[PDB]
Amino acid sequence: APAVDTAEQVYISSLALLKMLKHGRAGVPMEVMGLMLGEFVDDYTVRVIDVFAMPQSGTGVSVEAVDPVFQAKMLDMLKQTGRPEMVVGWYHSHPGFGCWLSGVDINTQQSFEALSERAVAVVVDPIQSVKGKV
Amino acid sequence: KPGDLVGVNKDSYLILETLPTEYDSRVKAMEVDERPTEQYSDIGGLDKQIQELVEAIVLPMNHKEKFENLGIQ
Repeated sequence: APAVDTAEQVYISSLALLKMLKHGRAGVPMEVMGLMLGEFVDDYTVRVIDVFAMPQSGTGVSVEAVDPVFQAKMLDMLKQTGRPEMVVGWYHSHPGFGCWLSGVDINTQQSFEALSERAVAVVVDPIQSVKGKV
Repeated sequence: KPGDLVGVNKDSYLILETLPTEYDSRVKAMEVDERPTEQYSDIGGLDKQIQELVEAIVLPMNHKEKFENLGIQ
């Protein structure tokens, strides 16, 4: 009877991590966001093949910024390239405090959860990372 | 342009926007105390001082055209 719907440990590839570090680093002190594209297989592994940023937020990681329209637009293109991948989750940077979401950001996070349960939220701190896994 | 209020972005400091010029209402209220008029009929005393003053301010404002023609300040 019960289902799964658990957060599995996220396997981040080498290119995707670099894209997150680079996105954040330019992006801060301004709160910024972008999407994570990958494939999820099994019920243990989600692999984050690639990311790209879907238009960066202003003040807060605003609910205005989450856009199904941009998400839809980008997704059909991928199909034509012959790399169709699904949104595995999304990432955002906070320089405010390490590993923290803003108030606005939790509301924004909920739109992604409705789309897929395996939507994850990654907080990147470029200010406080000098090993870049930290 | 100078004297114009502007919006600056809070997150990263750049000038994002513009806002109306500020004026002051307090100055407008202060203005025009010419009514009631004072004339020289409830203000006075010191006959010579009043005459020189009329010569220095009052007459050159009416008689302005002449000064320009003559070339004299």
